[PDB]
This record gives sequence, structure tokens and C-alpha cells, in this order.
Amino acid sequence: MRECISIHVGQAGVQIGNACWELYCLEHGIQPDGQMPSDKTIGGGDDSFNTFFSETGAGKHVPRAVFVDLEPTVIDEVRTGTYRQLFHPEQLITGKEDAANNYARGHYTIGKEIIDLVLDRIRKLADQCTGLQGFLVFHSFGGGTGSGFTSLLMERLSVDYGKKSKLEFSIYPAPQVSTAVVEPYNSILTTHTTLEHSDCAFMVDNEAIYDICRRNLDIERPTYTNLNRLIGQIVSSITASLRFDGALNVDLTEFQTNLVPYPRIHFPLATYAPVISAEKAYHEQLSVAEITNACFEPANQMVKCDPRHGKYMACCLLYRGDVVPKDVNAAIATIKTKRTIQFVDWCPTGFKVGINYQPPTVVPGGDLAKVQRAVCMLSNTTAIAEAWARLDHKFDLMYAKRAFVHWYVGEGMEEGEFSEAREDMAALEKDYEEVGVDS
Amino acid sequence: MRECISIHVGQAGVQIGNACWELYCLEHGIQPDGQMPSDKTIGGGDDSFNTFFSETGAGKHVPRAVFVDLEPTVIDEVRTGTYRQLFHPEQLITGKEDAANNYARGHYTIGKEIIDLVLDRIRKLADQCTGLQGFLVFHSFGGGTGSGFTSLLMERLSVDYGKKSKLEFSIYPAPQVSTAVVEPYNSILTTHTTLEHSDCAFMVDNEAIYDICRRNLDIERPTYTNLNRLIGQIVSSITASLRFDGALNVDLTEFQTNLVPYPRIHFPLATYAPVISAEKAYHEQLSVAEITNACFEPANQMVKCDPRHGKYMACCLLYRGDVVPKDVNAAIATIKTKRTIQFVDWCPTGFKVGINYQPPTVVPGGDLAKVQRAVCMLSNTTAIAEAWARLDHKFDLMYAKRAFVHWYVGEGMEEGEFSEAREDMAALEKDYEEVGVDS
Amino acid sequence: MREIVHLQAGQCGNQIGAKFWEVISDEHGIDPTGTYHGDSDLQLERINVYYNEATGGKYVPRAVLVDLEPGTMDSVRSGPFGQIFRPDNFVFGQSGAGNNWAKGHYTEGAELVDSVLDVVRKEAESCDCLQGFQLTHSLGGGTGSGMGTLLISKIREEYPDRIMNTFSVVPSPKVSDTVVEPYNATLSVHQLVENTDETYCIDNEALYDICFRTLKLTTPTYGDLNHLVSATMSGVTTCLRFPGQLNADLRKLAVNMVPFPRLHFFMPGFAPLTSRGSQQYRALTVPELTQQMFDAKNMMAACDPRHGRYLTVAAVFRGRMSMKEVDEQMLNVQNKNSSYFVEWIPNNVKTAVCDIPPRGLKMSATFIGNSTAIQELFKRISEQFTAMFRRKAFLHWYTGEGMDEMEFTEAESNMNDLVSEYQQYQ
Amino acid sequence: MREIVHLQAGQCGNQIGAKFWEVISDEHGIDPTGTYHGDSDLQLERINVYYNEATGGKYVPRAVLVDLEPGTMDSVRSGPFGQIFRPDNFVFGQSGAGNNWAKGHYTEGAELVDSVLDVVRKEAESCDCLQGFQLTHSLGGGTGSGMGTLLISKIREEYPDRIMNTFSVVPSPKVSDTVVEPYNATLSVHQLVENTDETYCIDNEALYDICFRTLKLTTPTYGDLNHLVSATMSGVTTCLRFPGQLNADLRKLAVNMVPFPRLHFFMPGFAPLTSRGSQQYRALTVPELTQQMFDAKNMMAACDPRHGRYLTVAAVFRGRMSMKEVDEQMLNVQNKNSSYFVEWIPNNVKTAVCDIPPRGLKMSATFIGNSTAIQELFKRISEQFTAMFRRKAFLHWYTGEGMDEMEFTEAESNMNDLVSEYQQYQ
Amino acid sequence: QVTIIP
Amino acid sequence: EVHKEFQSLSVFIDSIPKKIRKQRLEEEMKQLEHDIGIIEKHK
Amino acid sequence: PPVSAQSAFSYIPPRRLDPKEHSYYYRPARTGIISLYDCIFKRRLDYDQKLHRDDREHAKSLGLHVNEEEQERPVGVLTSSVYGKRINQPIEPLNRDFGRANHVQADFYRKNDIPSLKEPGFGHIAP
Ligand SMILES: Nc1nc2c(ncn2[C@@H]2O[C@H](COP(=O)(O)OP(=O)(O)OP(=O)(O)O)[C@@H](O)[C@H]2O)c(=O)[nH]1
Ligand SMILES: Nc1nc2c(ncn2[C@@H]2O[C@H](COP(=O)(O)OP(=O)(O)OP(=O)(O)O)[C@@H](O)[C@H]2O)c(=O)[nH]1
Ligand SMILES: Nc1nc2c(ncn2[C@@H]2O[C@H](COP(=O)(O)OP(=O)(O)O)[C@@H](O)[C@H]2O)c(=O)[nH]1
Ligand SMILES: Nc1nc2c(ncn2[C@@H]2O[C@H](COP(=O)(O)OP(=O)(O)O)[C@@H](O)[C@H]2O)c(=O)[nH]1
Ligand SMILES: [Mg+2]
Ligand SMILES: [Mg+2]
Repeated sequence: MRECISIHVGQAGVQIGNACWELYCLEHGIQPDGQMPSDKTIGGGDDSFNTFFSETGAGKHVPRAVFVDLEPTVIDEVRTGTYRQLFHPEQLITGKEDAANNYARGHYTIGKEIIDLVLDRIRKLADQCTGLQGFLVFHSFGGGTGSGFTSLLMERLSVDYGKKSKLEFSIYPAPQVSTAVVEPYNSILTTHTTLEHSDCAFMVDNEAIYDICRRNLDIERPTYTNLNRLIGQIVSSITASLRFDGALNVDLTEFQTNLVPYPRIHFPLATYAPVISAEKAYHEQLSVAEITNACFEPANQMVKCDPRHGKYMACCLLYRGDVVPKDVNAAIATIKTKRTIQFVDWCPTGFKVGINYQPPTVVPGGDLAKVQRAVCMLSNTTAIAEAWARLDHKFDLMYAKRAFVHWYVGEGMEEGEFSEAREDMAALEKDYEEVGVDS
Repeated sequence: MRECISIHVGQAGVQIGNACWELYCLEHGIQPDGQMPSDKTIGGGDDSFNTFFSETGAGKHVPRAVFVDLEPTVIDEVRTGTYRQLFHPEQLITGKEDAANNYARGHYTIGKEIIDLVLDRIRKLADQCTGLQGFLVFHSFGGGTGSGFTSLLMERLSVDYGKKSKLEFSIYPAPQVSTAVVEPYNSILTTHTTLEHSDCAFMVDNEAIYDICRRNLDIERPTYTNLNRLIGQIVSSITASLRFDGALNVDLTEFQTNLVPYPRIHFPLATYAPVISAEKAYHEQLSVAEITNACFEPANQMVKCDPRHGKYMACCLLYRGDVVPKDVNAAIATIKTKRTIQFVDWCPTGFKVGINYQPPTVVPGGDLAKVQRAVCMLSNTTAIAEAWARLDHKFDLMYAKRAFVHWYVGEGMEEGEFSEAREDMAALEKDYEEVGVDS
Repeated sequence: MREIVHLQAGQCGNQIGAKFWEVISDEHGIDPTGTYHGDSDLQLERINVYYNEATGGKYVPRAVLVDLEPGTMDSVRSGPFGQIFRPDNFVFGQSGAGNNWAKGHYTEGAELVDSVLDVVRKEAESCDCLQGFQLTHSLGGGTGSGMGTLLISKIREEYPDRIMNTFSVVPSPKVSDTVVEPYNATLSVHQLVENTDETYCIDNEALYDICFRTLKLTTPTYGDLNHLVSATMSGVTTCLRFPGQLNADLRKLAVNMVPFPRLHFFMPGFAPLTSRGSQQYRALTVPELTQQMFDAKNMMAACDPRHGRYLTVAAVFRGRMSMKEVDEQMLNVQNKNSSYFVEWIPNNVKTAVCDIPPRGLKMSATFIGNSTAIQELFKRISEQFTAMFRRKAFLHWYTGEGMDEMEFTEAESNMNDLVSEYQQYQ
Repeated sequence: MREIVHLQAGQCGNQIGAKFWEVISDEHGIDPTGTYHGDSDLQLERINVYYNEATGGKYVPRAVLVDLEPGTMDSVRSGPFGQIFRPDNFVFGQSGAGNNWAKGHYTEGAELVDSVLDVVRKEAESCDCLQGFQLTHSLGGGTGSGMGTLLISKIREEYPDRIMNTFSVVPSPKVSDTVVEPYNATLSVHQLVENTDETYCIDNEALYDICFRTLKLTTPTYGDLNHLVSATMSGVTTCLRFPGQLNADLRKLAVNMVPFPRLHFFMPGFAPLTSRGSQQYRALTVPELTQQMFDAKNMMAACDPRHGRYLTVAAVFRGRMSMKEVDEQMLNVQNKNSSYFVEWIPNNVKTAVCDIPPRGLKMSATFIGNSTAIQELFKRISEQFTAMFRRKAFLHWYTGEGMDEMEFTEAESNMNDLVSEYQQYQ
Repeated sequence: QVTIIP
Repeated sequence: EVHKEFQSLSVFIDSIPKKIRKQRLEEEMKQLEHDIGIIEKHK
Repeated sequence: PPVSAQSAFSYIPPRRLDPKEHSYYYRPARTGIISLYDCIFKRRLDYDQKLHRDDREHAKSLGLHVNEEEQERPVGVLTSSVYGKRINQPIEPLNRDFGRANHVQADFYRKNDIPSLKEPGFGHIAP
């Protein structure tokens, strides 16, 4: 009776959800048609799939996600592809025309005409759930729909649902590779929403997951259909405490209390281990004392940042598979004796551990190997402000010449919000410097 | 619980290491695939392979070898050969273009690209060991990669791993036969490392093994596939007290103390006995009192020197197989009654012994015969004053007119190092005469 | 879903327009009769973008063909795909333009503009969700330039919130085929900067170098020259009709590549071009395609890219490939040539990828480029304007039809003003 | 994995290189069609060194064909293995040099230098790891020595740290087919001393005597002389494409035989060269080829080794053999011949052994010598140049094209300096 | 699905 | 065979009947590939 | 070609390889692709995940049976393949008597289950 509601907005959020919802059907032994045959263990486990699938009395299981995109050309491949029979026909909400890589179009002009369909399908979903835990929203900061249609949705979901948590998984621009051009604008304008109406925003990029697939899984040419399967494993690792039993479980309200020490410092990292191909599994053995040292090295971080320059603030370790709690505590004492891992003075205890009793499941035809355990690390740190410095450097010399502005004001905005959003991250990087210094 | 790390540098070290790892697998009964056939925990001896191998959960065995080279044309032969499955695919380190008989290319320009990946696997391998004892680094003095790369490889281990032995096995330039022409220049630059960051560096030349193959082994045309099997037996005899249990056992530190009298005298000479073919073993009996006399024959030592011109400091005889400990005792008394075997007066005792009940096992297709017992001699003599005197005369004539210098100064290595390293070997020759004279 | 209105005017456009509908009828597998014959079902899912469903399952193109001479009509209707156009969309007069801008805009074009504007209203409201406007004409003609820019002025008084996609054949220096062509050029580009959103400039001389060098054609006729324009022509709207990894619609390209309201003149390109002699020797791979797009030889306008600065670049891809190799060589070419681009705009290049490559080929790409090197295309006409205006040559054909002499002054004033903004923002 | 670029300039160097691409395609099993018809997977292991694989498994060479007379290319394309090249790499002009050095370097080649560097830039920035170049030309004419050394000067400026492997056919006293031939070599060596990593010297006279006495060939035509050179051409890089017991690339060969920056001209050779009759009467053992290796009749130049001193000697072996035999056989030769070898360099021999020979033979070897015998060749050319230059003969063609008299005096100074360098160590 | 030519 | 002939012709295109024969071989190639395509497509 | 320019020192055909005893290897030459038109036109629309350049197919020993042909030959053409040839034919059986073990770790240190505090219960037989 522990439910989760997930909202996928934009082209990025919908495209991950094709590979994201691949895994949740496979973990519980559920076909793409939407039925459960003889894969069920009777006498229990009925709440393991009640977090994500709702049982229609005919035997069909329908998911609990909302897919919104102003461009019909993405949902039309979901509506006609492999998963036409799985999703309910009213959870696939589409518009008339795309946001055209603009925050103005996605938030005022065309982002207003469809929000009454989007918000009311949430209200029809939330009444079915006996116990509502929070939101798992997937979008991209650089997009037109992702920047646009998340910003006014969070402005209106924070007054319909006051105290509910909001967990965000967004795609941030990389330092060098960048597909779109207006990305220094749409990244800056989104974050004015996230600091007030979003409790914990997990952030990743594209460059730092290309190269992880390069020398770990030995694939030289990864694809978007390879990136989204790796992100789809972490979210199923984060949610894994609600689904299954373990030594000690960490639910949604638990690890927000453990990772948010201040109202405005709530921007952590993410790390999954071990990420190997099928050929390296036979040679190198997989131990509890080894997969935890892979997480703390700078090479395995999925955001292009140097953790050594920053100073760690809080962490959380979420072990799955065959895990003995003696092994974890001996592995943590290894970490605290390293001079490369630096903590602030005000946080003597910084490590939170959760265990689960389920091994990972691999997709058929996938890249990853069958591993008998797993670990996920959710680290608050002060090295994120380095990544936001270089994107702030992009804004100042572009706004100095007033470039790309008439596409914004012509849709209904004002230029005054460009100066207001820039002064927000002036104070935010001021906050990370004021907090990370030792007392 | 006792382990050693094996690193193979250059073509000379790696191709010897191809002979080392084929000898080790046959000694424990492991196929080149890496799976023990029917010997799991029954007749096992789970410490017998522990000094060189690592057991996986499935049952595969992984060595402690880190193959590194700056050419692909040497390492790719084992990636395609019989032993593609034994090694870990990240252990096999491959460069792009060679130092190409240049110390400064493998030390200053090319080598610095790859070392951070070399040391990262040394750190990865050392954390798997419960207790680490020493290294087994194979290289040659003459070449550029074998001199340049391991010179700054040892200085990184000297500042990272403090109290660990570094057993280095070096191929020394012969007085007559020589392939490269810059070999006198490379060894002078090499020995600056060996006097500070090395603890016990065994030196072996190509010319003496040629003659042992000619008159003892009775080989008309000796081959590089036969030199390396003879070198691989000695390194399998040094570490015999770790795999096996004997009468009195010597681990790595115990023979380090009683062989090294002064901090600058750590270059012993290795010799194996008996080296016979299968033709002559019927007509020759083998006893303990005569296999040790074969060690001190002037024609059996594997370095082109005259021991009758020098005086001894310490000796170490590691007997193997069916050896009675009294027969060694009567054999030592036979040696000191010989008038030709000369010892220093400040060492009343000079002979350290060692017995093990594990007889040698010859590989199929080899030329070494099956003998009940075999003895390995490690002598620290003064006879290698002449071996360094002739090579210093090789370097002096070429440097008198500045020959082959304009390539070394092109990479950046300043000319003063040639004069700096030459006066160091001048100080090394005088250190034998400072301690070799009686009181 | 999203529908594009196609307008064709002038002698040059009407030949290209028959070659427009030659390509995408084969891409969607449409017969001259109008019946769809194909093999894949992905072509029918977006067919309302370019064709209208009619009685009996036959598709007719949504194109308006206007010319003041019936002579060009007799060629297009008697061509390969001449029987597919709607008989009611052919609107024509009887008196020729005579290569005069006055006979297309003020005297004769005023009578026929009510007939042209009525048919497009029957077509615009026939679309469900109208997206944008696609016009093709020649600046150096009489009815292509005189009546092409008249339709721009009238239509933009009706639909303000739309987008314009014009494809202009610009004058050439050595292949000048009209003595009055610098007059018809300046009197067209003066209104083009005001009431459009993107102007795609194409030159005849640059297309001859592509046929001579890259294709090595012995007889470069107009049947092959206009086909080379048609590949870039159908590549700009790739994502409106086919699925992709990163779809990009025309307004998405508009925000990316327009920094200022008057810096919106572009160039085109087509990536997979090979000769017959070197068919077996070149490799169809993304790094080889990427270098081909940024060739100075592969641009369709007679201005060298090296003598200017690239402001914003877009690259619409087709075919199946991993995304990061597209994401790598579009980043490497930015870093290795940093003096070529500008310093105040990070990420000059926009990447888009589709899922369906064209027929008869493995992969494809489409180049769209903004640059400051378009100055040499406009200064070269401005110098022709001043030398003829100071002698008042051939002005009697213009003042004799109802225009004052002062109208030539602002036309020269704005073109000096336009190239001032390119040089000021260098 | 490791790469070398090939270029062919001049009529003499083009046909020698045309024999080269026939030789290695046999050892790698490549048909003239372009398919792989071979038996061993060790040929395909390192085949990218000289070849670019096209898609579908057809292999094309990495060669650039440049000259000024397109009649030579018509013969090559009509040749046996001429169908594998790339016509986009084909560079040619319209006016012949007329065997003039000033034409190829200053008059005609300055307008063609832009097209030859753009095509070598296409094959080098598509590379993984580039070692260097192989350019074949001759010092006897105005085409091969004029712009042949111009491509050396332009590349070395823009590639600072690489290797240059040129192969120059040296002018001869008796078999001179050009009357201005000493003027071609003196101007060519001015840049060959400074701007070149190494140069192999080949003499047309020594190729005749090898074919006359050792081969006992009845008809030593030009088809056999190039095959004689091409065997040594493929022997120098067996350590790059084939696995061996003792591996040594070209830079390892470069550091071994170059003690001083101005002494890098090597005298090459081949090892199992015999007649048709005496094949039954010989024995193939490693001590046997060493007696054949050091024969003065087997050298590819008319520089007598007994009239000088050896600086550095190399020998690249092929096939299986015991490595102790190689070390003793080229150490005994220094002991039994000590006065000929230098005294201030011990261990004059560099040893290289590979494990795969050329086909049709049990094993083979390659001889590379750096001796002071070359100084007789340099003083031969400088003496013939001196007699012509003091009479102002044949300067009328060069001087009217932009040549000054100070460069010929400077070139004689640069030659006579190099002669003094070789005799300084004798 | 099948072929026919005149 | 048409491909071998077409690659066997030289690099010059200056002569009129040389150009004519190149164009005729190109047209034969286009018709040949059209024939093979309309055979292969239907199966 | 001119007959004077022709010479018979080395005439190389498009080489059909002889019976396997005549070659240096024991292998006949590969037949390869029989249709040049198929080779040119029937390329691959797909791309492989593991190879970075589609130009170089065999990037890192992709699909080469080098060791297989080495074992098919009785002796290798490479000197580096000498070492592992005769492993499948052993001379002496292994000696396993003198091998170190952990009887201390095998007997003293146990994992879990606390046998002292609980009764022997089911399935206990007196020794
Ligand atoms: N990692 C990853 N990123 C994606 C994926 N799909 C889209 N993106 C990212 O989304 C970013 C920008 O968003 P868009 O691609 O314009 O899509 P959008 O958010 O719907 O924006 P609009 O269509 O203009 O409304 C791009 O830079 C992509 O990197 C995906 O499947 N994986
Ligand atoms: N015992 C033994 N020695 C070898 C072998 N191969 C080469 N050598 C010795 O190694 C010396 C030269 O070193 P190299 O083999 O070239 O290797 P290196 O020291 O790394 O030099 P480079 O690889 O050229 O940079 C030669 O003088 C040989 O005596 C071998 O297979 N076995
Ligand atoms: N590229 C191209 N240009 C053309 C074509 N037909 C005409 N033109 C150009 O159009 C110009 C003349 O246009 P014109 O026929 O007078 O236009 P109109 O009088 O408005 O119909 C010439 O300079 C040509 O370069 C064509 O088929 N292709
Ligand atoms: N080996 C060889 N040498 C040739 C051939 N043709 C010409 N030569 C040599 O080239 C020299 C003349 O050089 P030349 O042709 O004038 O050089 P170019 O100016 O580059 O054309 C003569 O001395 C010939 O010995 C050939 O087919 N093979
Ligand atoms: Mg979108
Ligand atoms: Mg080497």
C-alpha cells in the first residue's frame, strides 16, 4: 500500500520511460500485454507490485505514470509500438505543437492550454492510491517542454499537494557536448522553480555517461537507448525498499531527512556500481569491500565533476542482493580513514545504510551482466557549485550582447526575469561557500 | 595469506613471463582456460596457489600479472594466444608507439601517458591481498622501454609502498653479443634507480646461458624459447617456500637480511643446478654432495664473470625435492676446505641453506630432465666489479665525442645527467674495493 | 497533424517545384496517379503534411502554382509528375512579366493577387493545424521576384503568428542572364528582411562547381541541378514527417539560429555526395560525412565560408547511428576551428537526428548555415546598384509604370544598413 | 594501429611504387579487384598499416599519385594492380617540367602545392597513430627531385616530429640518361640533408651488376629492377605489420643508425638473391646468408665498402631461426674484420628478426648499411657539377626562370661540407 | 508481395 | 564489365567522343541498376 | 604490354592458392566475395556497438581464429606460440602431497548459528 506517482515531461522524460518501464514489468514477472500468469508467489508479495501497477479486476495491470509532451511525434511511437496495450489510453496526454526549444512557449502560451488535462489526471490517479508517498518527475532542464511544462506544473502541484515530497531526475547540460543552443537560457530559468517548489533534485548529464559505457562496459559507441537503461536501473534501486524486504529499509521520508540539512542545500549526486559487461564478470570477482570503493572514485561519477576538489556533506548507501551488514560496516571504516574523502566539521556521522534482499535483474539482450548484488550512492556534496559556475559563465557573456532575447519577450515574458534568475545563482553559490567552510 | 605481485615490462620481461605463467599453471594443475578440473577443496591446498593466483566465486583463477608495454605487437599475442582467458582484460595494458631504444622516450614523453593506469591496477591488486610481501618485476637493462619505463615506475612505488621488497629480475648486456648499439648508454641511466629504489635486483646476461645450453644441455642451436624456461625455473625456486612446506622455510624478508650486507650491495647472482638433458642422466648419478659443487663451477654461473678473480660475501642455497638436511651440512664443509673458494675474513659464516620437499616438475616439450632434487644458488660476490668495468669503458669511448646524444637531449633530458650517472658508477666500483679489502 | 503550405511562383520556382514533388512522392511512394504504393507503414502516418486525402484514396499535393505565362504551365503539367497537381490550383494570366519588377508587383500582379489569395484561403483552412509557409522563387526575374514578394506582404498581413520558409535563387556574377537583374534583386530583398523569418539563399554558380568537382557530371543540365536543391529542400522538414532520436521542428530551428530580427539569412547543404568513379572507394560513415558537410566546396552559395564567421549552425541528420559520434565530431569541429566561429555564443552548432534515411542510400545529413560571409553576396549587388543608379540606366521601364524615383533610395539604404549589422556584430 | 603514408612523385618513383603495391598485396593476399583472397589471419591482423578498408571488405591503398605528365598515369591504371587506387587522390597538371628543377620547385609546382597538401591531409587526419611517410622519387630529373624534395619541406614544417622514409634513385656516372643530371642532384641534396629523417640510396649501375653476375639475368629490363628494389622496400617494415621475436619499428631503426644529424643516408640490400641454376647447389642456413649479406657485389650502390669504414650496420631477418646463430654470426664478422668497422663504436650490429618470410622462400633477410663509402659518390657528383658550373653551361634554362647564381655556390658549399663530415671520422 | 512486368 | 571499362578509361574529359562514351557508359549503368533494382525489390 | 618490357622474373596472377602442402601454411586461400556488385552495393545499414571506426572492421582481433589455426598446425609459424602446445599431453602426474593449507581457518573460525545455546534437537547421533 506504498504508492509512487511518476510524471514524465518533455522528449527526454518520455524517452527514458520507454526503457524505465521496461525494467518494472520484468522485475515482477509481468508481460508487456499487462497480465500475470504463473510467475506469482502466493501468500504474499501483493504489495511488491502495488507500488507501480494497479490491479484492474479483469486481471489487467495498468501503470501509474503520466506521459505529457506538446509534440505528438514521440508519444505516437509509444502508442503504436511495443507498449500500446500496457499503458492506459488516457495516461498518454499530447498537445498540438512543440515548445520549439523555448521556455516561454512551454510555460505561458501553449503550456497553459493543456495543464487542466495534466493536473486532473493526477487527481484521478491519487484517489486510487491508499497511501501516497511522493512524486518521481522525469524531465530535462535544457528542453522547451522540460524547462517550460515542469515549471508551471510545480507551481501548481505545490498548492494542490502541500507536504508531499518531490524527487526529481533531470538531464543537465554537459560542459563540452551540448545539442541545443538556448541551453544556457532554459537551464537558468528552470532553477527559479526548483529552489522553492522542489525538495530534492537529482541531476545528471550526457558526457559523463557516454564515457562510463566506454571503458567499463567496453562499448565504444553508446546510444540514447543505452543511456536510458542505466538510469532506469538506479531509480529501481532507489525505490527498491518499498518493493521488497531486507535487513533495514530506507523509504521516501527516511533519506530526505538524512540528506537535506538546510532548506536550500538539497542538490545531491548519484552513483551505481558495479557497471560491467558480461565478459569482465567471470574474471574479476565482485565483493562488498570492492564495489563501494568504485563509488567514491572520481572516474565513476555520472556528473562531470571532481569530488576531490569539493568536500562531502552527507551520503546514503542502498545495498541489494546478498549483503551481510558486517561487510558494510568494515567497508565504511575503510572509507573514513582515507584522506581523499573529506567531510565537513559539523557532520561527524555521514553514512546511512539500507539493505534489501533482492538481486538485480538484467533485461534480455542488454549490455549489463548478471550481478549477484548492487549498491547505489546518493551523495550531497559542495562540488556541484563548480558545475554551476561554468554554466553561469555561459550566461553573462551571452546576455551582455542581448542575444536570443526577442524570441522570449515576444511570447509574453518580461526581460526583468533574466536579471532575477541570474541573481538567484549568485546567492546560491554564495550559500555553498558559506556552508562548506569549517567552523 | 602470502602473496607476490608480478609486473612485466618491455618485450624481454613479457616474453620471459610467457614462460613463467606456463610453468606455474602446470605446477598446480590448472588448465590455461583458468578452471581447476576436478580439484576443488579435495586435495586442494587453498594456499598452494595463493601466492600467484586469485580464486573467483565461479571457480576461475586469476594471476597477479600486470602486463604493460608501449607496443601492441607484443601484448596482442597473448590476447590472441592460448592464455587469453587466464588473465584479466584490464591487466593487459597496451600502448600505441614504442620508446624505440630510447631511455628518455620511455621516461619523459611516452611513458607519462600510461603510468596512472599502471599504478591504478597496482592499487587494485594490492587491496585484494591479505598480506603483501614483495614485487616480481621483469625487465632488461639494454632497451629503452625496459630502462626508461621501470626507472620511474619504481620511484612511484618507493614513495607509495614503503616497507615492501622489490625483487627485480634484470637481463644484463653481455660483453660480446649485443643487439642494440645504445645499450651502454641505457644501463648507465638505469643503475641510478637500482641504487636507491631497489632492494634485491638479480642480474643475468644472455651470453652465459648460451654456453650452458651448448655444453651442459647439449643444444646445437639455442633459442629464445629455451632461455626463458630456464629463467622461469629459478624464479619458481625462489618462491618455493611460499607454495610448499619444507624442512626450514625462508620467506621474502629472511633471505633479504642475510644476503645484503651494506645498503649499496644488493646485486646477487643466481644459478640453477642440475641442468642436464634426458640423454646423460642414466650415466650420471645425482647426489647432494655434488649438485652443490656444480653450483661453484666457474663454467656454470649465469653471468659472464670470473669468480676466481673475486671474493665472496654471502651465499644462499635453496635445495628442493628429496634432500636430507645432513647431506647439505657435509656439503658445506666440503666447500670451505677447497682452497680456491675464497671468502672475506669479516664473514666467518657465509652459507645460508634451505630445504623443501617439492621436487621440480618439468613442462612437457621441455629439454630439462627429471631429477629427484635441484638446488638454486644465490651468491653475492665481488666478481661483478669487472662486469661493470667493461661496460663503463663502453660508455666512455662513445661519450668522448658526443655520440647518440642529440636524440636524448631532444626529448628534454639534459646533458649533465650523463656526467652525473657516470660518476655514480665510479662511486659504485670504489665501494667494492672499500669493503673487499681485508682488515 | 502539422501542415505546410507550398507556394510556387516564377519560371525558376515552377521547374524546381516539379522537382520538389518528384522527390517526396518517391520518398512516400506516391505514383503519378496519386495512389500510394510502398512497402513500409511509417510513410503513411505523416502524409497530411504534404498531401491531401481525396476521393478514392488518391493524394493531391497542397501546392499553389502561379505564373503570369501559360508557357511554363505547359512544361510542368506535361512532365513526369505533372498529372498529380490539382487542376484548380493552376492560376495564370496572359501577359508576360518581361523580367520587370513593375509588371509583377504594381501593374499586372495587382489584378491576379485576389485570385491567388483566394485559393490559399481554401487551402489554409483545409489544414487541421497549420505550421508554416514554403515559397520558392527567383530574385532576378520579373514574376518570381515581383509577385513572390507581393504574396509575402499580403499574407503576413493575415497570419502574423506563422513562419516563412523561402528559397531564393540569388544572382550570379559571371552567369548573369539578365541586364535588369540587379534592379529586381534590390527591390526584392528590401521586403524580404522585413516580413520573413528565414531566407535560404541558393546560387547557380556554386551548384555548377558541385556538379563539376564532387559529382564530375559531363552534362550538368537543369534536370540534375534542381534535383540537388531538392535533397536539401526535403531535409529541412525531416522531423515533421518521421520519428527520430532528437526531433526538431521548424520553429525549433528558428529560435536556435536567429539571434537578432535581421540576422536571419542562411545557406544550405546536402551531406552524402559522391561521384560515379569513386563509388567503391569512399566509406559511408559518420566521421567521413561530417567532414564533407564543412567543406567550402559543398556550399550552395558563391561565398567562401573562410572569409567570414559562422554565427549558428544546424545539422539535420537521417539514418541509424549511435548518438555520441554525432555528438563528438560536432564538438571537435567547434574546438579545432575556434577563430572561424564567434566567441560570445557558446555551442554554435545544433544537432538533430531522425530514424529513417532516404531511399537508395544508407545514411544522410542536411546542412543549414548562418554566417557573416553573406556580406559578399549583398555588397556585390549593392555595387551593381550604385553604378547603374548614378547613370539612371533602364529606369524608364520603372518610372513609366507608377513608382517614384525615391523608392530606389531606401532599397539601397537598407542593404547598406543590413551589411552594417553583420560587420558591426563581427 | 601504426600507420605510414605513401606518396609517389616523378616518373621513375611512380613505377617503382607501382611495383611496391603489387608486392605487398601478394603477401597480404589482395586481388587487383580489391577483395581479400588469402589463407592466413595474420595478414589481416595488421593490414591497416598500408591499407584503408572500405565497407564491404574491399581494401584500397594509402597512396598519393602526383606528377605533371598524365600519360604516366594512363600506363599505371592499365597495369596489373592499378585498379585499386583512389581517383580522388590523383593529382596531375597539364605542362611537363621538361626535366627542369626550377620548373618543379618554383615555376609550376607552386600552383599545385595547394592540391597535394589537401589530399595528404585527408589521409592523415583520418588516422589513429601516424608514424610517418614513404615518398619514392629520383635525384636525376627535374620532376622527381624538383618537387619531390618540396613535399618534404612543406610537410616537415607542418608535422614537426615524425619520420620521413624517402627512397631516392641516385645518378650514375656511366648510365646517365640526362645531360643536366648533376644539376638536378646538387639542388636536391640541399634539402635532403637538412629536412629528411633518412634516405636510401639506389644506383642504376649496381642494379645492373646484381642482375648480371649474381642473378645472371639475360634481359635486365626496368620491370625487374623495380622488383629488386621493392623487396627491400617491404623488408624494412616487417616489424610493423608482422609479429616477430625481436621487434623494432622505424624510429628504433632511426636512433640506431643515426649517430649525428647529418649522416642518415643508408645503403640497402636483400638477402636470398641467387641464380636459377645454383638453387639446388646452395644451403639455406643463417650462417650462409651472412656471407651473402656482406658481399660488396650485393650492395645497391656503386660505393665500395672496402674503400671506407662502417659506422652502423643493421639486418632485419624474416622466418624462423635460432637467435644465438644471429648474434654469433654478426659478432664474428666484427672480430675478423676490425679495421673496416669503426673503433669508437662497439657492437656495430643491430639485430631484427621477424617470424614470417616472403612467400615462396623458406626465410629471408634485409641488409641496411651506413658506411663512409658514400663520400666517393658525393665527390663524383660535385666534380662533374664543378666542370659544368665554371663554364656557365646549361644555366640558361634555370636563370631565366628565377634562379640566382648564389644558390648554386651555396649548394656546392653544402655538399662539400657533407663530404668533410664523412672523412672526418675516417 | 509478388512481381509482374510487361 | 561496364564498371571495369569505366574505371579503365583515363582521367581526361576534354575530347568530345571521349565525353560521349563516358556519358553512354553512365546511362547504361543507371539503366542496369534500375533493372537489377526492379528485379530484386519484389522477390 | 610490349614484349621487350615483359619479363618472367616474377609473374604474379590473381593468385589461386595451390594444394595446402605447397603453401607455407596448411591453409587454402579464402574464397572471399564472389560478386563485386554485391560487395559494393549490399553494405550494412546496421552499426556494431563495440567497434569505434566502421572503416576498420577487425579493430581488436574481432573474429580471427589465429589460435585455432595455430593448434591446427602441428607446430606454429610463430615462436611465441611454442610454450602452450604440449599442455594437453602430460609427462608426469601432479604431486599434491606437499601443499600448504589453512587447517586453522578451516577448523577454528566458523560462520554462524550459535550451537551452544540451543539443544541438539533433531538428527543428533552420539559420537
Ligand atoms: N540522456 C538523454 N538525454 C535526452 C534524451 N532525449 C532527449 N534528451 C536531451 O534533451 C535535451 C533537450 O531537450 P529536447 O531534446 O529539446 O526535448 P524537450 O525537452 O521535449 O524540448 P522541446 O521538444 O523543445 O519542448 C537534449 O539536449 C538531449 O540531450 C535521452 O533519451 N537520453
Ligand atoms: N631472455 C630473453 N631476453 C630477451 C628476449 N627478447 C629480447 N631480449 C633481450 O632484450 C634486450 C633488448 O630489450 P628489448 O627486447 O628490445 O625490450 P626493451 O628493453 O623494452 O627495449 P624496447 O622494447 O625496444 O624499448 C636484447 O638485448 C635481448 O637480449 C627474450 O625473449 N628472452
Ligand atoms: N537554378 C535554376 N535557376 C533558374 C532556373 N530557371 C531560371 N533560373 C534563374 O532565373 C533567372 C531568370 O529568371 P526569370 O525566368 O526571368 O524569372 P521570372 O521572369 O520571374 O519568371 C536566371 O538568371 C536563372 O539563373 C532553373 O531551372 N534552375
Ligand atoms: N628503376 C627504374 N628506373 C627508371 C625507370 N625509368 C627511368 N628510370 C631512371 O630515372 C632516371 C631519369 O629520371 P627522370 O625520369 O628524368 O625523373 P623525372 O624528372 O621525375 O621524370 C634514369 O637515370 C633512369 O635510370 C624505371 O622504370 N625503373
Ligand atoms: Mg520535445
Ligand atoms: Mg619492444
